[PDB]
Amino acid sequence: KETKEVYEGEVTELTPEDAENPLGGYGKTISHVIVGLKSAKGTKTLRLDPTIYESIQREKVSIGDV
Amino acid sequence: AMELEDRKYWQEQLNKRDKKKKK
Repeated sequence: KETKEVYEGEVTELTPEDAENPLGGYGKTISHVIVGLKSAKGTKTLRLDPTIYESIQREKVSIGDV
Repeated sequence: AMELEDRKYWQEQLNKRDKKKKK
């Protein structure tokens, strides 16, 4: 027996939140990725570690559908 | 050393309002 914690819903917009690079650099350095949430009987909005950039590399569903 | 925590929390708090689909 075990338990897992999962966040799920519908994403209004899938776009990482850019921020200044802590090291002397250029371009865009993501500090957080805002993920929209939408579910029946409960709906919020949250942000995540920009490491999911590789996770969002291949989903092939829609623009934040489920 | 501690001010960045408050800065991040408050900026996330203020960005959570307009991003919320309330209208």
